[PDB]
Parts: sequence; C-alpha cells; structure tokens
Amino acid sequence: TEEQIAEFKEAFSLFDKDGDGTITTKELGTVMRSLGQNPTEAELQDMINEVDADGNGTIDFPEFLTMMARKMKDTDSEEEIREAFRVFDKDGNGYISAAELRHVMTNLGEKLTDEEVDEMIREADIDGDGQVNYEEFVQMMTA
Amino acid sequence: RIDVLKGEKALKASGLVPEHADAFKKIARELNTYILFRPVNKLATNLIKSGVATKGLNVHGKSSDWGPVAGYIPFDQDLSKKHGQQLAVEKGNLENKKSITEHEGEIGKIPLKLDHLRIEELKENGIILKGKKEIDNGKKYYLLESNNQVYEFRISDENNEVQYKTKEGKITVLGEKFNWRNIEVMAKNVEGVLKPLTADYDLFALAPSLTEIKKQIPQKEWDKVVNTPNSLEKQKGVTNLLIKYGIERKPDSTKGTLSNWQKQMLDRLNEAVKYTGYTGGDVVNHGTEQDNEEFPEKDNEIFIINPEGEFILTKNWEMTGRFIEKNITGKDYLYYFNRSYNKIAPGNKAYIEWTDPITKAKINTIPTSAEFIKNLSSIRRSSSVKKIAGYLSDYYNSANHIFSQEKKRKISIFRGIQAYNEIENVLKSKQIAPEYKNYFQYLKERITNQVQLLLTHQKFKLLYKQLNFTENETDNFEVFQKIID
Ligand SMILES: Nc1ncnc2c1ncn2[C@@H]1O[C@H](COP(=O)(O)CP(=O)(O)OP(=O)(O)O)[C@@H](O)[C@H]1O
Ligand SMILES: [Ca+2]
Ligand SMILES: [Ca+2]
Ligand SMILES: [Yb+3]
Repeated sequence: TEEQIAEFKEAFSLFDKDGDGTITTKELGTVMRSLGQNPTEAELQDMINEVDADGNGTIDFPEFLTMMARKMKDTDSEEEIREAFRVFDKDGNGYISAAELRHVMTNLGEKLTDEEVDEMIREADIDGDGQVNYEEFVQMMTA
Repeated sequence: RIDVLKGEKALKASGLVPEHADAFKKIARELNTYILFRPVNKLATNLIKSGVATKGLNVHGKSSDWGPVAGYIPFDQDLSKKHGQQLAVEKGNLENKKSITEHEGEIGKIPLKLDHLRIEELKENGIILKGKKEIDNGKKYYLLESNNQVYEFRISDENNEVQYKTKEGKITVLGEKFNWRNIEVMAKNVEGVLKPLTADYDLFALAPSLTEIKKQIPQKEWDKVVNTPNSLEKQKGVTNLLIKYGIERKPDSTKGTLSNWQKQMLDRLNEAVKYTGYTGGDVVNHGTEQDNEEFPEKDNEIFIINPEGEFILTKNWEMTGRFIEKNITGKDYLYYFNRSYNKIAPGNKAYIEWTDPITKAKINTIPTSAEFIKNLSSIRRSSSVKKIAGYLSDYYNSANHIFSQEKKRKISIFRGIQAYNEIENVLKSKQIAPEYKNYFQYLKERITNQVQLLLTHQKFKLLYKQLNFTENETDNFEVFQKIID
C-alpha cells in the first residue's frame, strides 16, 4: 500500500547520517527492528549480499523497500493475530488474563492447573502488570 | 434485558422461508454455532419457496421490492429497490451489464413472466392489481397498476410477458422516455435453459463454539503443541492453531472470502433445505458479511438462530452489538468482526462503528515502536530523535521474561519515563507541525497513565523531578532505583 511504502521510507530517514537515503548494513538491522522486526545476524547477511551485491555496503530506499517486499508476506498475518487476541479477551477490557487463558485452553482440550496458567501469563507478560495487552500478545506471537 | 424479537414474530421479519429456517434449527444445535442472517427481500420469500434459483456473487444487481417484478433482479435497475437513485441505478446497470458479458453463457437475461399464481400473491401483498383489458396490434393485454409515478405496466394474455413504458410527461432517473417494452430479468443457465433469479440468504456472521473449532484440528498436530516443554512457544503454538483452523479465511473463486469451517457450514445449510424439498439449488451462495471489507452493509435488523435452535431478531445496530457481546464474543465462541469497521471502507466509503476492546485499552498502554512509526506515516498525510522509537522498542523487550514481576515493573516504569523524556525535549524545540504537537502531548499522556499504573501495582510528576536526564548512561538508572522505595 502507499502507507506500506510510506512507513518503511518514513523510518529510513530517522537514522541516516548520510542524508542521501543510503545507510550501511551496520544500521540496516537497527532499522528493521525499530520498525517491528527482529532479523538474525545470518539473515542480515545472505540478503545484504544477494540484492546488494553492489560492493559498497550502502543501502538506499530502492534496495530496502524491495527487501521488505518479501518478508512482509507471510508475516502479515497480523490481522489474524489481532483477531485472535480478541477471542481470548472475554470481558473485552483489552487485556488477556490468566482466567481467560484457562477458558480458551480448556475449551480446546488441554486442561491446565491454576499454577501452569499463571505461568503462561507471566511469561508473556512484559511490563509485569499481571495481564497481557495486545502489544505483548503480538511480541509473544511474532518475537 | 435487551428488546429483541423472538420466535414466529422474529421469523416473520427475517424474510427467510419458514420451512428453511426450521431446517436451520437443526444445524445450529448439531454444530453448536450461532447463525446470523441479513435481511432477505420480503417479496422474494415466496419465489425462493417455490424453488426460484437464488443468486451468487457473479450477479450484483439488486432485487426489486415493488411492481410486477418484485422479488426478481430486473436488468433495468431502476425497477429495483434502488429505484429513483441515479448513482445506484447506474452502478446497478453497470453490474448487470458485466454479468451478461463477463460471464456470457452462465448469466443472461430473459422476459419476465408473471404466472397465474404469482399475480395472486402480488395482489395479497398489495403490490399490483390486475387492471382493465387493452388491445394493441392484435394482442390482448391487461394493465397492471401500481402506486408508481414514473412507469406503467401491462401483461400479455398469450404468454404472460410483462411490459413497461414511461408515463406521459414523465422522465426516468437516467432522463429517458420510451414506450412499451418487455421487462427483462437476470437469469442463470441451467441445463441449457435460462432460469430467472431472486434474492438468496446472506449470512451476516457465523459464531461457532471453540470446542466445535477443536474438531477442525488434526488430533496429532495439536498433540505436538500440547506437549511443548517451553511455555512461551507452547502458547504461540496454540494460538497459531486457532488462527489456522478457525480464524483464517481465504478468497474462493465464487464463494468470496471465507474460512474452511465456513465452507462446510455452507454445505450443511444448503443440504438442509434440499432435504426439505427446495429444488432450485443452493440458497446460501457465499461467505459472511464480515469479510465484505470493501462494500460493507449495515442493517438495522439481524436474524439470529442460536445453538439451542431459537429465533432472535435484533432491532438496531446497537442491539446487534449488545447481543453478540453478551452471548458470543464473551461466551467461549469463535468470532471476528469486519476489519473495515471503525474505518472508512474503501469501496463505498462506509464508516460503520463497532466496539473494539483493544482500543479501550489504548489510553492506558504505551505504543510499540512500530505503532509509533506507522503513526508518523499516517500523520504525514496532512503534510531527529530515533531515541524514542528505541526506548519504546526497549519497553516491549521479550528478554524481560527472565526477571521477576517486581523487576519487570521497575525497569519498565523506568524505560517509560525514559521515553517520556525524549518526547518532552522534542516538544521543547520547535512545534514543527501544529498537529504533531498533539501526537506527543498525547503519547505523554499515555506513557503517564502506563507508568502511573505499574507504580500503583506496587507502591508520577512527583517523581519526575528527582531524576537524571543529565548524563546519559546507567548513572541515571541509579538514583531511580532508590527513589521507588
Ligand atoms: N459494486 C460492487 N462491487 C463488488 N462487490 C460488490 C458490489 N456490490 C455488492 N458487492 C458484494 O456483494 C455482497 C452484497 O450482497 P449482494 O450479493 O450484492 C445481494 P443481497 O445482499 O442479497 O441484496 P438484494 O436483495 O438486493 O439482491 C457483498 O459481500 C459484496 O462483496
Ligand atoms: Ca480480559
Ligand atoms: Ca502486561
Ligand atoms: Yb447475496
């Protein structure tokens, strides 16, 4: 979409002490993460060699914009994930609680103990409020 | 208590054929799953019952609800219920035109034939009355009156064909005038013969019970997840099976976008009516309204059949929302609402509101970096501290899972005030964009409520004084640690 391109290109200038929209692979990962991804050092490589077989290490929009072009394929399941979050949140408070997790779980078969359940919530919990918000639910589902 | 209609009175307002809605009671119980329908042209019910073929997505022309062609899909869309509305009629006609050509052979058009029995039904419905006789070029005709102002109709005594023409001095929405001419209706090909079409049943939604979804999962794919030692991967894995076997939908060649359980439900439903005698083919021809993201419709009344086989009919959109909330979305049932809601649908520019719990929480949670950026991509429509889009990336750090809640709250309450700092000095610079100043005065408010929250979970501006902004490493984090006690 326009925004899709708008987004990437938008961040591409947040950190580019070059001004010509042609950063380095030293920050390529710094960008993909501040935007919502977590690429491994291995991936930040094989790709920065195929499409960017240039031999300079300078990444410009045309390059970066095309690379995202592919990753943002299967990962885009963001829509389902968000709809999934809403399935758990039975009271529609915007947060997923341990109790609610038990329900979704028992109804799917896997019966769990109040012990185990509270263990799951606490693992997904990132800011320690005892509940999981969509932001967190996303991490736990992507990250 | 919510003012809804029930049983017989509700079935009457639905437009569905009674026999059919009854046959549907079975499925709702068997599969334990709510079936919600959209209004059904009330003048189409008898046609459907008598076995007239219903229409698929390859025919978008609207049906009529008045005049001799009530119930059918008139080729001339000004005879449809969208009568008098120029833009709609035009879109209607363009649609019929595409159906006739882009699907040549499958969809055609033929002269409307009102038989002896239909005329009677139209009289009972007070839609048209058989008028006086008339002869034209040696042909016997009987006029058909209607309280309509633009047209006049008459039917042939020989083959029962209905004709129409504009009235003296009157003009068409499209600015036309013309004499006597057949009324053509949209038809589909069946064994080399064109048969007229009528409205079909449009599912508004389908809400199946989570247990009913389970059955959709291979019992050995689930096992491989139910037994994952690590929890964080076990959860993500359980969620991915829900998405995969119950939430995810895909575009089909003719049934529009729908999931797989939905396809089965479709089939069961069409089989259910066949068992009762319907001889026209399918009666439900495509996915639900929740995937109609481009041209979403908003009906005042939804006809519901619950898993106990009962008939409910909501009175208004708000009521449809209460019902779904109280009996489905908050009661262990699979459900998802149209993605276009709370947005401007692209197709028809519709703006249908719906209650979204994730947003209720927005005011008290801080944004992830992405959301921070994508809100500088949409903000940059009506028109360098990457440190903020970093802190926010720090706040939601999965590494946090090896610490204690006490710990988590501490570092988060810190990583927050951190972000609440960079934003502060940015607003301390130039109000670059008049409306950007808002996004920040806003984030600041969110960040505030978020921090203030974690604190009460244990023990804001009060503490925003005694803290370092001064030099920039783990020296600031020091004073902090002590302050919280
Ligand atoms: N102009 C258009 N372009 C593309 N799709 C359209 C469209 N108008 C309607 N649709 C599609 O058609 C569906 C709306 O129902 P329709 O198939 O048009 C007939 P209906 O709801 O049974 O009403 P009817 O009684 O007037 O015939 C939506 O799911 C939407 O995808
Ligand atoms: Ca909740
Ligand atoms: Ca949390
Ligand atoms: Yb339809």
